[PDB]
Amino acid sequence: SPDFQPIPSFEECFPKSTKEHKEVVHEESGHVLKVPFRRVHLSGGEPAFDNYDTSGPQNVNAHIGLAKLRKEWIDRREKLGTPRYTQMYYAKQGIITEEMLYCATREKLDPEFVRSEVARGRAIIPSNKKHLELEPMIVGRKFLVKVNANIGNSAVASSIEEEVYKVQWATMWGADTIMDLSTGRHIHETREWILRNSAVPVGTVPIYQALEKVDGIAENLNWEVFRETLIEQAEQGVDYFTIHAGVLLRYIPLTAKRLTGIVSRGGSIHAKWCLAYHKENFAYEHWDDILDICNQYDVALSIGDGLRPGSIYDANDTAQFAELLTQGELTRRAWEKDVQVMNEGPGHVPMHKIPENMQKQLEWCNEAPFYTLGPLTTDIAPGYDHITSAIGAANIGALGTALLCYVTPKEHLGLPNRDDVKAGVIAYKIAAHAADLAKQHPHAQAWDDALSKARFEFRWMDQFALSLDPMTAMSFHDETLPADGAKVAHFCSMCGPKFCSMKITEDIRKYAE
Amino acid sequence: SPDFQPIPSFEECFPKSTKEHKEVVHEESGHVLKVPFRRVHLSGGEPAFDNYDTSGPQNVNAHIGLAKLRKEWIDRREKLGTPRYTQMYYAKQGIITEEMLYCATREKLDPEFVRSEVARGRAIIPSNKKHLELEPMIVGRKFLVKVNANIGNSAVASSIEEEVYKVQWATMWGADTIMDLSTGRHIHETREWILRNSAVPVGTVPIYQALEKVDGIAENLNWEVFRETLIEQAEQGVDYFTIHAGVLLRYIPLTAKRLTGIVSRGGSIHAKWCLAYHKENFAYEHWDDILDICNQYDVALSIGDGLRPGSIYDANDTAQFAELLTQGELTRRAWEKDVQVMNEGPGHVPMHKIPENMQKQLEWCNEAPFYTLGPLTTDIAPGYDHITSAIGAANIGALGTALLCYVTPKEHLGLPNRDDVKAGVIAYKIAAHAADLAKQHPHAQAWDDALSKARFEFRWMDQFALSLDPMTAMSFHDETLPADGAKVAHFCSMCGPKFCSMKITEDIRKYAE
Ligand SMILES: Nc1ncnc2c1ncn2[C@@H]1O[C@H](CSCC[C@H](N)C(=O)O)[C@@H](O)[C@H]1O
Ligand SMILES: Nc1ncnc2c1ncn2[C@@H]1O[C@H](CSCC[C@H](N)C(=O)O)[C@@H](O)[C@H]1O
Ligand SMILES: O=P(O)(O)OC[C@H]1O[C@@H](n2ccnc2)[C@H](O)[C@@H]1O
Ligand SMILES: O=P(O)(O)OC[C@H]1O[C@@H](n2ccnc2)[C@H](O)[C@@H]1O
Ligand code: SF4
Ligand code: SF4
Ligand SMILES: [Cl-]
Ligand SMILES: [Cl-]
Ligand SMILES: [Zn+2]
Ligand SMILES: [Zn+2]
Repeated sequence: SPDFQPIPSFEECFPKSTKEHKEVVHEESGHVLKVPFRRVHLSGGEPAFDNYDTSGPQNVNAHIGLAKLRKEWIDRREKLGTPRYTQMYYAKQGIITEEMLYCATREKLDPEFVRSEVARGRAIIPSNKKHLELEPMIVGRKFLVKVNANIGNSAVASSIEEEVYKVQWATMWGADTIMDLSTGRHIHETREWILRNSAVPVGTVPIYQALEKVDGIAENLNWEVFRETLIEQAEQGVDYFTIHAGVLLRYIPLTAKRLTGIVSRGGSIHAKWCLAYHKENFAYEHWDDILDICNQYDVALSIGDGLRPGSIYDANDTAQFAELLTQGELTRRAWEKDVQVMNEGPGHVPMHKIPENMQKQLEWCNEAPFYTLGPLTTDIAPGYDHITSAIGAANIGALGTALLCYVTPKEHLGLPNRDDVKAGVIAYKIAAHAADLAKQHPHAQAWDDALSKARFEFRWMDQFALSLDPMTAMSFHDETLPADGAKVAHFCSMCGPKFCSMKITEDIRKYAE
Repeated sequence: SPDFQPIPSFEECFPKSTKEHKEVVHEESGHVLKVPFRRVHLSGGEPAFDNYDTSGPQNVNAHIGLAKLRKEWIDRREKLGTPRYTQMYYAKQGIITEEMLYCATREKLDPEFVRSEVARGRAIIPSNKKHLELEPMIVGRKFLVKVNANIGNSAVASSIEEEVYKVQWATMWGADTIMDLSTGRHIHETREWILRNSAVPVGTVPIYQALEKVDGIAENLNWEVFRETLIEQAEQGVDYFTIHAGVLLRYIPLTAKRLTGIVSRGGSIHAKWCLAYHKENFAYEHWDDILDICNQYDVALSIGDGLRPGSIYDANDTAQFAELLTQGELTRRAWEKDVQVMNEGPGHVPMHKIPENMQKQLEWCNEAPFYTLGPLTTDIAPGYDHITSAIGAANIGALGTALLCYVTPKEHLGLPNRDDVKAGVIAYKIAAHAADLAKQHPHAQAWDDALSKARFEFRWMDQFALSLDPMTAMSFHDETLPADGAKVAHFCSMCGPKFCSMKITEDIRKYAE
């Protein structure tokens, strides 16, 4: 029994907000779905503003875990009987599942549209039938751009208590998925506590634990070890697996002249094994067997980019695109077995090289959802790689990337702590939303408009309440003007009362009456 | 005599770096120029890495001020005699000045190319002949993307001591220009201390002090008051003036349906005056008289964007582009009198609307340098507008914007302090450099490559030394691994020794021998 400690409350993080749920009925089953959202309560006759909410159920004892909200859905489908358990299988049969309706409601889009996007491979709903605690969400270019937060220990740092805190904290600030990338002690146990306490999808990179199972000797990996690890993780409820099946033996020499070589953790492990034996990647060789596992649980496959560029110098090189071509082949093969797929992308990429990345992925991978690590647009600022990569992530998101893997201020430096997790999630929520606006995604600008209206009207508390991080905005304002009266003042300390342009506009318009 | 206190030393901010100067001779005059740069001293047989340096002369008593390095240049040109004193006038005569050669050396480009860019109006060298302390720099699309830091007091906050600290601090971290936007007490005096202690160009918005001269009553402004303010500021050495001469009477009603109205400080002041009298903007009316002042000192004109959008809702609206059209007219008129010009741009602009901004400016303003405030790509994150705008600034910089006005974490909330100044400069140096890479600017990637080589080779101290903010990178790494031995370890706490991909690549390549 770990010594779990609670994260700050929803109310402390989001003053004037309440957690709400929209109730809808899944017509085929009669199941009632409670789809979460938040409501920001405003002043001055403004209607309350409703926003997305990933924070999940609050104040739940981590020793007990979250309610198993999906239980009746899974039980009913098992009793009906089915050859495959994936959302893509159901979508292709013409079935709108509870998960699809839940996502449609959450996205304010039609359930049939969700079904269509899943059936055609252009969106995924990562939702292992063993992750009963999950509040379903959808990843795809036609939907809100989503953010992943990476957490997990290393052999050098952290603990079970701290990782559970970090999952709850990441989702509080807007993480849409998390991955447990633990490479230290207690891998299985850490992940069990996380899954039972995570309302968002949980991904892993199974080769990390496989390498642990063989005591860090990559040469002792093989398909059988890996297969056992896949089953173990699937049984716990992992919703998606990153698998570097595109790191082919013949692609490894393409990296010999790179400045930063192979920077992918899983990719480097596969490359070492391949070179040791001069054999083809065992995950590639056994792709069909991996698909058979995924079909029984609905584990989505996130096809890794083990040959992603780790420096600006290496961006968009032959190695990177050789792997992308193979990811497309693997994607099409997975779809033949109705397995949900997304593709992992770069990396360190300068801005002028970003469009080529999207163009090639959309074509070669038949519009499967893309999932990028940034990209970082420059190598010059370790300590600020949440900013160097927010630029790339926003750009590639605007071009169609569906899931943005965050990058924290600790990238290239060390394991992120709870503060770094928050900073990364905030930076990535900015990038994702900026991308939603650039895509003219329906109703995305309503958020900006509500905050800007509060800004123009000097409804300061409303402005703070509507923001991504209300207490930061409020505290920053109060550093110079802390008095209650200033929360209704028609200026702040930047310009002062006589130089505030919005107050001058106010008088300008008043005189125009 | 203010109680000036020193900023942290160059050595504390940039370990392993030295300040250096490249000596070149201005052939026409025989004047010897000492053009600053920094040198980062590296290990492992790497050559030292030379980078740009805006920090200026160090450890100089602010009561005494910087050396008047340009004195002999100005004195010689006065003795030769000239009708106009601007770099554009000299460039059009076919003269390569000390300023042009200094900039060429600093940019590693040909002096004739600098002259050509200035003569054609596509670059400016803001360099008032009364700012003798200035180390010349150039702003233009063909050059490194530059960053401006805004400082100054308000009626509500700050002091002379703190503003001088902030100028030295901003330039330490990479600010290429600063503006003294003081709207409180001691405007003249604050600016005098800043100019005498600033090695970078100093800009102002003269209407702010003009409004102060009439006790905050905009209706008591007029050309004469404004003219007196221009002369006062020019005499001190201000290198450029933001003047909102494109805020025309007939454009003001175009803002009536805006969500956030007129958010420009100077623009709102001009609009109030125009509406009060139903008269044309006096700065527009007296444009020719402003040009006559600028020609005697070489003050560059930064044509304001008083109708810039202050919310995503207002982006790229009729008001904004009406003003842009007028900025082009004003630009061409200024060039007829050989006055150097840049144009100010937005603002709050979603990413998909950024290209239109650049396309219109390049055409309508005949490729004059563009100077943007961001743009902010979303309104949702006050407290993090250095990040929301770094995205926009990088994008618009990649498309050709020459000067990026920073935005600090205090934007929309209060007056930035010294910490916020650093944060804004860092974010903007990232955006500017990312833009340099996207433009494939010569030798820009050498910086990224040097840091990435140090990263791959586990030369940790070199990696930190090469970064934008060495002590942040070092401290962050040391939070988990503080021991000296870890500075040569082939891993960090993110992956640990057995999962470090670069170490695995290392072994992979070693085995390949
Ligand atoms: N335990 C953990 N917690 C948080 N992020 C992790 C993590 N383990 C791995 N990651 C993420 O996975 C990455 C792989 S290790 C280094 C990756 C390299 N910088 C690159 O460009 O790809 C880390 O940088 C981090 O982004
Ligand atoms: N004294 C000062 N110190 C630092 N920045 C200042 C400043 N005075 C003005 N500024 C800058 O000038 C801006 C004008 S006031 C508000 C501008 C508004 N947010 C907009 O979108 O245009 C400030 O937001 C800040 O960016
Ligand atoms: O094992 P590697 O380094 O490839 O993966 C590290 C992390 O990076 C994420 N990622 C995303 C895109 N490319 C990589 C991936 O999902 C996992 O979270
Ligand atoms: O008076 P206004 O608000 O226009 O200008 C505020 C600041 O913003 C800068 N700016 C840059 C582009 N548009 C505006 C301008 O140079 C000055 O630093
Ligand atoms: S004083 Fe300036 S920064 Fe503050 S609310 Fe008014 S316009 Fe915005
Ligand atoms: S351990 Fe991981 S994060 Fe640290 S240097 Fe190695 S690859 Fe980079
Ligand atoms: Cl690294
Ligand atoms: Cl504001
Ligand atoms: Zn990296
Ligand atoms: Zn603004």
